[PDB]
Amino acid sequence: QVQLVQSGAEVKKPGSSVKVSCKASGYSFTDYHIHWVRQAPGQGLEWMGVINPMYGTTDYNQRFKGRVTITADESTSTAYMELSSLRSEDTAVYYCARYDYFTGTGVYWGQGTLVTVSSASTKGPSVFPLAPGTAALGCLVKDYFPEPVTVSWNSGALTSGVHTFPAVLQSSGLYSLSSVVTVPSSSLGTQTYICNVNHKPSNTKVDKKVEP
Amino acid sequence: DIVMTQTPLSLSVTPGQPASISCRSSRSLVHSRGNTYLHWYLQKPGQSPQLLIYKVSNRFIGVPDRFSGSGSGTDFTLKISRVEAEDVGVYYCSQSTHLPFTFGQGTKLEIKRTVAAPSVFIFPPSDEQLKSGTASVVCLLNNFYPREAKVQWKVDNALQSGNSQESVTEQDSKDSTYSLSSTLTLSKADYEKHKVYACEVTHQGLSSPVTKSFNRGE
Repeated sequence: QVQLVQSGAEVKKPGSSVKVSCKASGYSFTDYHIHWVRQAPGQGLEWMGVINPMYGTTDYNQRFKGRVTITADESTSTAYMELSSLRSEDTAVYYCARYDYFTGTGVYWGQGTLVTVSSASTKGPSVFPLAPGTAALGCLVKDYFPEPVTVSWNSGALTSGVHTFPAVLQSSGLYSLSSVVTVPSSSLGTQTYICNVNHKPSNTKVDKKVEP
Repeated sequence: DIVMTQTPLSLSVTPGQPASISCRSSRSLVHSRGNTYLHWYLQKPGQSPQLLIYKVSNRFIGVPDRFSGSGSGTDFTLKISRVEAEDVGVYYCSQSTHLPFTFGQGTKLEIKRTVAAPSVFIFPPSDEQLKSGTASVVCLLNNFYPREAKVQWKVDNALQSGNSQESVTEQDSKDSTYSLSSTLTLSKADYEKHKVYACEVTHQGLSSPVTKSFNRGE
């Protein structure tokens, strides 16, 4: 199947440079153009540029004024996007998309990479249980930076009735979020309700047991 | 650069009813004979944009006949006949005729389902968190409609202000409801000064406010 897998999220100091990778698989890499499109939080889609990996030829959106460099490596089937002189305005989810001439557009997209342009240090989250007919339980994921944190239930198995709330920025300048799961009472003793938290910028991986 | 004007910016739609989104470009998107590079994407919350329609009216793999695109030159329209729960998300129109490629500002599609009352749950802070010197009390409002709701924190029947934060999920793709969390943050010391922690929920789907509470120590 056609898949574009991007590199992990990260905080970058203002003025510095970030390089985002995009690993393509399930097709012949040099046959298709790879485009880069960004999305500032709560905002729209902004096209940044293109590379033809067959020739290494590029086209960039003029507004970036040479800050963008898109490259490709056929040995690894990996396209990269480098954005220099990082502005607080460059805080966005960066996407790579595979374009083709039968549609004329981006069909297969990567999962996106949130690059946060801040001066604040990387902080790993603390994870706490939200212990309980129909029952509710969850996980409080507190004091992390930057965004995002991903949460899964029962080692990545459960997804039905799983509400992972958007994070809130605290007065402290640290994020916090909760993940809840509306399960039955009978099942509370049967299955060990594991909350799997992952914060890719700090390599934290936490599995906290939620028991009454 | 070609400006893509999408209208309306938001839309509320009843299940089984049609919807229509319009895109207008600053210049013609005609590339050559039989080729207009105007596409439509749906982006469901926290997901990547997914192609629905390319080149004005072509439907992508798996895209149902309910989604139809039309138009020509500078004026185009996406139409959904029989809007379903799964159609919630943000719609974007795209042009790939002239560089730089441009997108519409997006159109948020919200479903207008029946009134659904929230199921309220309260969670006390964990002993493990208390060891850190802070207490987070959480109140969960699960699967409700509409989004509007009032959450009041009461500690020993005293009404709280300025010490709580809320978060609301986007509309659910299956039941079209919302979920909300309210977090009351107190120091370990202040938390220990009280017995009853309660969360009062006001919502259109509730005849009288619903209260869920716990006694600290139990």
